[PDB]
Amino acid sequence: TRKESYAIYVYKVLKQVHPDTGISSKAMSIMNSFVNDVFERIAGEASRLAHYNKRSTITSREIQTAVRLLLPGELAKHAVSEGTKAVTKYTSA
Amino acid sequence: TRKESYAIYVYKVLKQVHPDTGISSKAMSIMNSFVNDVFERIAGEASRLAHYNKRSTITSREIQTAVRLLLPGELAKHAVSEGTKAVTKYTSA
Amino acid sequence: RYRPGTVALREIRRYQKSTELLIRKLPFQRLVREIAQDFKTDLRFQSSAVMALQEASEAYLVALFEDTNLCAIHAKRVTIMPKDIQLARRIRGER
Amino acid sequence: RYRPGTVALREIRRYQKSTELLIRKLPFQRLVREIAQDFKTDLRFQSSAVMALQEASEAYLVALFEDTNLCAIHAKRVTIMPKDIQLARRIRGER
Amino acid sequence: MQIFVKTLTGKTITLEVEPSDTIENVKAKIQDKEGIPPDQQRLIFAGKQLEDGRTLSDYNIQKESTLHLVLR
Amino acid sequence: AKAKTRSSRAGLQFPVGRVHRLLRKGNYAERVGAGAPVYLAAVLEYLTAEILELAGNAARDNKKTRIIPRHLQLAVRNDEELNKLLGRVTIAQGGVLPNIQSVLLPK
Amino acid sequence: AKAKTRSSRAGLQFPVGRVHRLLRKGNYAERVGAGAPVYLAAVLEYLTAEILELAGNAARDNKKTRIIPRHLQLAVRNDEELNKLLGRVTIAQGGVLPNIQSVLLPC
Amino acid sequence: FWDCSVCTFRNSAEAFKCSICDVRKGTSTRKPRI
Amino acid sequence: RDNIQGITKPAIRRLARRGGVKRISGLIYEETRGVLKVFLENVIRDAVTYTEHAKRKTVTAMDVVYALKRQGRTLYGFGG
Amino acid sequence: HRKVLRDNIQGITKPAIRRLARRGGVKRISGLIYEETRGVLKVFLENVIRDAVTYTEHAKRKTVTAMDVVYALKRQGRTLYGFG
DNA sequence: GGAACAGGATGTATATATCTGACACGTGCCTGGAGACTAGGGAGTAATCCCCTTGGCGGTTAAAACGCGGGGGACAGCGCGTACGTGCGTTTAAGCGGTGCTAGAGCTGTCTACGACCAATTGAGCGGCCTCGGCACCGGGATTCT
DNA sequence: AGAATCCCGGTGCCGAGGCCGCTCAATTGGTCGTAGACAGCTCTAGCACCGCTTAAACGCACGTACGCGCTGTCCCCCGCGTTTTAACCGCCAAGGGGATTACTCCCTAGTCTCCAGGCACGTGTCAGATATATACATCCTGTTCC
Ligand SMILES: [Zn+2]
Repeated sequence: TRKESYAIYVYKVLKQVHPDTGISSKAMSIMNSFVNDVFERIAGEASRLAHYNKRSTITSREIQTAVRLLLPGELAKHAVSEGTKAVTKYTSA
Repeated sequence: TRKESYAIYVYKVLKQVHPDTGISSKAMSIMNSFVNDVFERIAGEASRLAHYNKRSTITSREIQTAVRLLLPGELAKHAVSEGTKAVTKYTSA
Repeated sequence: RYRPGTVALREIRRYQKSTELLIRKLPFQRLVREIAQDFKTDLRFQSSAVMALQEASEAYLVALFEDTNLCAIHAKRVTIMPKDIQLARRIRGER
Repeated sequence: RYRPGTVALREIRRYQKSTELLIRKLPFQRLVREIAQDFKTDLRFQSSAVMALQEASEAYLVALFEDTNLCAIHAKRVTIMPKDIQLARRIRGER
Repeated sequence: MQIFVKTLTGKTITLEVEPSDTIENVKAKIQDKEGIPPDQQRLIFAGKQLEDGRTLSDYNIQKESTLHLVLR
Repeated sequence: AKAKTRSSRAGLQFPVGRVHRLLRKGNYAERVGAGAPVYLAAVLEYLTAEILELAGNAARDNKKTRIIPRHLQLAVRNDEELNKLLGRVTIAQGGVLPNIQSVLLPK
Repeated sequence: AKAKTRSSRAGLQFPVGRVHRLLRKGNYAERVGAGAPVYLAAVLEYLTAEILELAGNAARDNKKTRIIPRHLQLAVRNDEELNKLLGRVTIAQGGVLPNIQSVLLPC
Repeated sequence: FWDCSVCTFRNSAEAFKCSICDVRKGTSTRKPRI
Repeated sequence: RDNIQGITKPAIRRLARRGGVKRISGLIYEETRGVLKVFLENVIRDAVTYTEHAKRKTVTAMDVVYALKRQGRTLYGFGG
Repeated sequence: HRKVLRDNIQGITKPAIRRLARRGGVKRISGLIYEETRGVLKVFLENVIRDAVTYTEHAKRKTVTAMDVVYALKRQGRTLYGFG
């Protein structure tokens, strides 16, 4: 069967940042687990926030309050910045 | 509008375990929050377990497994026995 | 005149047998508001909100003081000093 | 002949700079199977399962040892004892 | 003309110098009022490790300049 | 047909129907089995009865005939397994158990 | 109808479509809005970029070209904020940061 | 070159850790802290 | 301004006495002030962000106990 | 086919515990640290194994998996990376 | 001087009166829970491939075990002087009770864009192969630390 | 003097990354039901105010006891060498069950109708918070016999 992961995507990110740097299998699995765990925490937090505000839908606002909850300080600031610019680009497109 | 709680049920249980024992409103609110918290923990663990086993249903089996995972020792044992007796009595009707 | 420590133990007994709030609620509320302008200005706080705040604050501080007492007595002393404070916080993982 | 302490410090540096496993694989696997003998019977294990188990045990024991070293220096000592062990576990919240 | 030196813990020291004094003069003054010998001092201004034999006017150090001190 | 509640069918005092409603409408899973709410109501009832029984003994012990959060805190913290279950739980107006170190006592 | 991927539309290397599918089938909410997977993919891409950049810098400070778990642990434990995000984490073959209490070294 | 954030020394493009104060490189967006 | 100084030395003494401590050093009081300030900072930041997402201007006990539940320090008796 | 095996937790040996302390930054080790470490290590494994085998019996399997190990670890707040 | 004891002062449980505001009980109702029936997918059940796990054996050691010599660190007694408990008088403002305004939380009608479902598709992502370079391991200096 | 570790260069090997084949699921587009965005209205609890009383904090002194060196001791971990032992790697074989596919069946979401259980509301009444008085348990110092 097909087993999904983030291998290609994380590899594209690595090639974007450091062109000549390679990645090992164990570190690659750590990367996949990290992305999965952050996805789980963030999306679960968004789900709970939508539940508390009696909202049945998850939107960019819920995701943004979730990242502002979970990521501290500077990480939250720049994560909101990059996400907002990505959303504006997607809506313009 | 109505704001539901476990007040009547907790009062019934307290009266059935103690024919002559009153309760205060603050302690009642503590009891309601406790019941909600335990419900949240157990049901969230059961939903997680069903998700991880590629299962889309929560039944008595994953509820029992979540109970055994959460409750310690003979508390888990007694809770499991009570749940099994209740399920047997309900399905025997 | 009682020898030192006797009144301290009497205070320990009195406050362990009792559950009322040990923090002056008006100063605590003013402190909470002071912290509050740092995030959003002109906020309105529920009295129950500040009550739950001070309940949790008192519980966290009393647990921290219990752990500090354990640290100090492990250091074979009966007087706590703030080195026990950051030791307890580091051990707990809060810093 | 080296004075006691220098060899220990060199060992500390080497093991902090290294990342290999520190518990023998077969004894740890036999310990895991012995513990598993009580809950279920005729259990089988993936090799990665006991590997991840050993990783967890290594990390938890290293964190506990660091914590107890901090407790020991807090008590004006450089040698740890189970009093330090129990203090660290109690304040962490397992005892 | 005063200059300001920053340490690694955020403690700021004030020195009274002139542009004509050399870097070793600043190091000796730091040793005098703080006990930090010139061999322990590494001075950064405008992204440069100030060489001991040169003077302040070479590095264009003006009044109330921001100086970084590193000890090793 | 005559109405008969699922709690009565299971011999439970807890709201099996309400538990099922919170299960489906709380979006824990996209299908919920029929036996799942009964088991959950049973374990909730047992836990509530246990802690209330402990607090009832505490209330009777201090000759007070009404359960108070102080009794609730004594009940949970004097029980090892309930304390482990509620280690991270803070009780309002709960206080702390009377406990000082023996070496803390005067010599 | 020429198809352009949502990841290409948003300028993201992360799979917006796969994230949307996981959000739906992961039953976090009854329905999932359109902007949420895009925002989530951007956040994941940012965090991946940070971790990979720090790990690569750590590796190149060791004159090596492959990022390994030791490098990842060094990056995570050397960034204070990423450490706060990752406090309860155990990394396989992570090792520990080199640090010794100053009291243990002679003066 | 990149300038340091902690000690502000003119590190070369190949220096991924600072020469004297020994701090790692940060992003152009986020700079290191004390 | 500086209303953390309103958290009084007798209040810290009472809290320590409830904690079961006999002898209190001088630096304990403002050390406790500092740790209390940072703890309240974290809790208030989470609760105020909850109120922000709620499109509301009144911070409620519900939001604050939800922040407490997030921080691993869950509180009973105030709803939820 | 699998004979029971008693008296094996002495395989966590004194050099191994010493090496662990050396990694943890511990300077000097007393006599009872080995017995203390072995006991707490057994307790940690016992709690983990109980959770993991509960997962396994729920899955109607007989092979405890590295996945289930991470399952129980994340349940305990001890989440582990690189294993799935 | 050191151990034992009596008595005064203080703190506190115990014996009653009270008045009181929350607590438990009676009630309207309505909305959520229960009974009937459908259907369509989730899941139980049977058969199979073979992946991987268990068991074992032969060397080869790296590592564990044991014993010895000894210097270093835990521990106990000492002394001091400094910081903190204890008590008392004073000063501050916390808390109680009431009033008042209203900003804002909460409930309601609407209509609309926003997101689930379904059909066709095609390219992206995953499974498998091939190669070469990055790193493990090898050895000889050179430097550094004890 | 002697041991540990970095710097530099050779050799190998295996697995990381690039390339080919496939297939399935993400795109595109349309439809349609509805979640909520918004406007409107209501009332309530939250902020601000006042004054009074007294509980509690501030400040001061004073004794005192304990935190912090300082010392000496002693015994006990630590480093080192020898012995031994079982861990590890590579090889073997068996088969257990992990995982997969197909069939079917039955169980729960869903809809409709009905109906009564729990929630909002109201009110008497008693658990207890408070007050007063007291006898007993604690605590401490002054006095006395060895
Ligand atoms: Zn620098």
